[PDB]
Amino acid sequence: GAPATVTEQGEDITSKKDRGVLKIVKRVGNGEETPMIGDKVYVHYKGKLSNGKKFDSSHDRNEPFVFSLGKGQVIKAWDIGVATMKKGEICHLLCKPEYAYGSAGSLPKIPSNATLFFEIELLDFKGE
Ligand SMILES: [Cl-]
Ligand code: NA
Ligand code: NA
Repeated sequence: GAPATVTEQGEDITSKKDRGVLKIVKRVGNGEETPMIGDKVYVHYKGKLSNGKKFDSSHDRNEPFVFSLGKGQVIKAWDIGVATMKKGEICHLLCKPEYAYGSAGSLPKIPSNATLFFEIELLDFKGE
Protein backbone atom coordinates (compact mmCIF):
# COMPACT_ATOMS: atom_id res chain seq x y z
CA GLY A 1 0.00 0.00 0.00
CA ALA A 2 0.99 3.64 0.11
CA PRO A 3 3.22 3.37 3.25
CA ALA A 4 5.17 0.49 1.72
CA THR A 5 5.51 2.38 -1.56
CA VAL A 6 6.97 5.52 0.03
CA THR A 7 9.26 3.35 2.18
CA GLU A 8 10.64 1.55 -0.88
CA GLN A 9 10.32 4.22 -3.58
CA GLY A 10 10.49 7.56 -1.76
CA GLU A 11 13.11 10.27 -2.13
CA ASP A 12 15.33 11.20 0.83
CA ILE A 13 14.75 14.92 1.43
CA THR A 14 16.95 15.28 4.50
CA SER A 15 20.01 17.52 4.46
CA LYS A 16 21.94 14.77 6.27
CA LYS A 17 20.95 12.15 3.65
CA ASP A 18 20.12 9.73 6.46
CA ARG A 19 16.85 8.40 4.98
CA GLY A 20 14.92 9.85 7.92
CA VAL A 21 12.26 11.55 5.79
CA LEU A 22 11.20 10.05 2.45
CA LYS A 23 8.82 11.79 0.05
CA ILE A 24 6.68 11.03 -3.00
CA VAL A 25 4.88 13.84 -4.84
CA LYS A 26 1.34 12.60 -5.54
CA ARG A 27 -0.15 15.76 -7.08
CA VAL A 28 2.08 18.41 -8.60
CA GLY A 29 1.27 21.86 -7.29
CA ASN A 30 1.34 25.33 -8.80
CA GLY A 31 4.31 27.26 -10.07
CA GLU A 32 7.78 26.91 -8.67
CA GLU A 33 7.64 28.74 -5.33
CA THR A 34 7.95 26.94 -2.02
CA PRO A 35 7.13 28.63 1.30
CA MET A 36 9.54 30.84 3.23
CA ILE A 37 10.75 30.23 6.78
CA GLY A 38 8.28 31.87 9.10
CA ASP A 39 5.37 31.77 6.67
CA LYS A 40 1.97 30.76 7.92
CA VAL A 41 1.28 27.48 6.17
CA TYR A 42 -2.15 25.85 5.84
CA VAL A 43 -2.26 22.09 5.36
CA HIS A 44 -4.69 19.21 5.26
CA TYR A 45 -3.28 15.89 6.36
CA LYS A 46 -3.89 12.34 7.46
CA GLY A 47 -1.42 10.32 9.57
CA LYS A 48 -1.06 6.55 10.01
CA LEU A 49 1.07 4.41 12.29
CA SER A 50 3.07 1.46 11.02
CA ASN A 51 0.40 -0.85 12.48
CA GLY A 52 -2.10 0.64 10.04
CA LYS A 53 -4.05 2.76 12.54
CA LYS A 54 -5.07 6.31 11.60
CA PHE A 55 -3.91 8.57 14.42
CA ASP A 56 -4.93 12.00 13.12
CA SER A 57 -6.76 13.78 10.29
CA SER A 58 -7.51 17.44 9.69
CA HIS A 59 -10.13 16.50 7.09
CA ASP A 60 -12.20 14.90 9.83
CA ARG A 61 -12.14 18.23 11.74
CA ASN A 62 -13.34 20.31 8.76
CA GLU A 63 -10.49 22.79 9.23
CA PRO A 64 -6.88 22.94 8.10
CA PHE A 65 -3.90 22.75 10.38
CA VAL A 66 -1.98 26.02 10.49
CA PHE A 67 1.57 26.59 11.67
CA SER A 68 4.60 28.82 11.11
CA LEU A 69 7.15 27.03 8.93
CA GLY A 70 10.64 26.26 10.16
CA LYS A 71 10.04 27.14 13.81
CA GLY A 72 9.77 23.70 15.43
CA GLN A 73 6.01 24.02 15.95
CA VAL A 74 5.61 20.60 14.29
CA ILE A 75 7.79 17.51 14.05
CA LYS A 76 11.04 17.92 12.15
CA ALA A 77 9.78 15.84 9.24
CA TRP A 78 6.98 18.36 8.67
CA ASP A 79 9.23 21.41 8.81
CA ILE A 80 11.54 19.69 6.28
CA GLY A 81 8.80 18.20 4.14
CA VAL A 82 6.39 21.10 3.90
CA ALA A 83 9.31 23.36 2.99
CA THR A 84 9.74 21.29 -0.20
CA MET A 85 6.10 21.65 -1.31
CA LYS A 86 4.39 23.96 -3.79
CA LYS A 87 0.93 25.42 -3.29
CA GLY A 88 -1.64 22.80 -4.24
CA GLU A 89 0.81 19.91 -3.96
CA ILE A 90 -0.13 16.63 -2.30
CA CYS A 91 2.71 14.42 -1.06
CA HIS A 92 3.37 11.33 1.01
CA LEU A 93 6.00 11.43 3.75
CA LEU A 94 7.56 8.49 5.60
CA CYS A 95 9.06 9.78 8.84
CA LYS A 96 11.49 7.85 11.04
CA PRO A 97 11.16 8.54 14.77
CA GLU A 98 14.25 10.78 14.89
CA TYR A 99 12.27 13.20 12.70
CA ALA A 100 9.00 12.64 14.58
CA TYR A 101 8.31 11.83 18.27
CA GLY A 102 11.44 9.82 19.05
CA SER A 103 11.53 7.53 22.05
CA ALA A 104 8.96 9.66 23.89
CA GLY A 105 6.05 9.09 21.54
CA SER A 106 3.00 11.27 21.94
CA LEU A 107 -0.06 10.32 23.93
CA PRO A 108 -2.64 9.11 23.40
CA LYS A 109 -1.91 7.32 20.15
CA ILE A 110 1.75 7.53 19.05
CA PRO A 111 4.01 4.88 20.64
CA SER A 112 7.69 5.12 21.38
CA ASN A 113 10.06 4.74 18.42
CA ALA A 114 7.27 5.12 15.83
CA THR A 115 7.75 5.50 12.09
CA LEU A 116 4.88 7.63 10.75
CA PHE A 117 3.16 7.95 7.37
CA PHE A 118 1.47 11.17 6.28
CA GLU A 119 -0.47 12.37 3.28
CA ILE A 120 -0.18 16.18 3.22
CA GLU A 121 -1.79 18.80 0.98
CA LEU A 122 -0.26 22.31 1.04
CA LEU A 123 -3.33 24.52 0.74
CA ASP A 124 -1.71 27.95 1.05
CA PHE A 125 1.20 29.85 2.49
CA LYS A 126 1.44 33.52 3.41
CA GLY A 127 4.08 35.77 4.86
CA GLU A 128 2.85 37.73 7.86
CL1 LIG B 1 -2.49 2.34 0.82
NA1 NA C 1 1.70 3.97 -5.48
NA1 NA D 1 7.74 20.07 -4.61
